[PDB]
Amino acid sequence: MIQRTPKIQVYSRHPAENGKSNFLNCYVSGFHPSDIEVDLLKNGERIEKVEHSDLSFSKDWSFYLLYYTEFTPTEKDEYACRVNHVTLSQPKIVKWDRDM
Amino acid sequence: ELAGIGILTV
Amino acid sequence: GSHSMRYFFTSVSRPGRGEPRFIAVGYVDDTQFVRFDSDAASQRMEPRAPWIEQEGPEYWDGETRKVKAHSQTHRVDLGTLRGYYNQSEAGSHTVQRMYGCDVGSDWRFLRGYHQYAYDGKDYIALKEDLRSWTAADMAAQTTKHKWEAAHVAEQLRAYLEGTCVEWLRRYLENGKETLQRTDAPKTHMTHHAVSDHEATLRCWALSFYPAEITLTWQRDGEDQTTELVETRPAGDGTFQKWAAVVVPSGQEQRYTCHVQHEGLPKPLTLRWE
Ligand SMILES: [Zn+2]
Repeated sequence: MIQRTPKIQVYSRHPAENGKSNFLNCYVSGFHPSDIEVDLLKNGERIEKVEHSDLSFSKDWSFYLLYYTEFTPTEKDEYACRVNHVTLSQPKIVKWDRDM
Repeated sequence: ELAGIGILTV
Repeated sequence: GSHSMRYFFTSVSRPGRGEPRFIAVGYVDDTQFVRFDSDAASQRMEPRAPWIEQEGPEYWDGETRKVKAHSQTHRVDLGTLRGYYNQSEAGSHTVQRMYGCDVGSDWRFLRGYHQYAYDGKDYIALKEDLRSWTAADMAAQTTKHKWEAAHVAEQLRAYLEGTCVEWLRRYLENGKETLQRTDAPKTHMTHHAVSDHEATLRCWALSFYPAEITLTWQRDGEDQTTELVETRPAGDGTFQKWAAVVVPSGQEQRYTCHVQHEGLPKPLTLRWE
């Protein structure tokens, strides 16, 4: 057995401009086994209309998945990705950092 | 296209 | 440049929850073009790229028949492996298989591969000569002997050096517009203070394709070790990546970020200015 904890990145598809439609992404990679819970949150509430890529894996057999949702950023809306995996003592919530 | 040969149980 | 075609298969047992999950995906370079998911509605191989949609019903019927056969083999494998390792029926286990071929700039066969993993670790793989196997441990030696007796390698070799390459060329031609393209990265830098004495310089590469790229930070012409994130998909067929370094405020000019990508005439040098 091997267990690898997920690396998680939260970002937009195109540079973010308030008032302009875009896509919010939560990319989870480097994990094993494949069972993983991923939810995108808007002001702390789960977003239902989220799509995800077909499970695939890297050269070291670790898995990666992209979860994404269409959204229009605003100044007040806070977004985050919630991930749970067997390697985490508790779910990890990663906020979308718009200032990098 | 997928392999049609060489895929056998371990 | 060079090109590759790869098929990735993942099978996961679901103790007390019935049949194992089976997911198969096909890629040409960094572009996915087909998928099959045991939990999806169609129960068929499905297209995921516009250029593969033109293939006819014979192609889809054939691919669906073969992916189901792959599924069936992996279903048996899960039970066999649990047996080889005398593992309980309580836990979920994972089998992963990857195979495919690479061709050079002239689109001629370069290398082939067929690798198999159990629970995230190498289990057995075909060697680069495509005529012998590397078994990870004692249990895998049993499969190695079985596959040698059955001449599995010569069969995979025929596929990897022939069929695999022939179809990769066909796909490259049919999807020329999107597969034989390079999108140079759009680059920039950001600068943010970490404290009154330090600042983070982040070098960004966006909207590039293919995924392969190298971002390096140099201080007065010498490589630095810096934070790098894994290259990530934008969701529109391109990729993104950034690299950052923490520098003493006032010394920003001692740093340069270098970007290399096949879509770039020559490597780029960025500086905070
Ligand atoms: Zn800023």
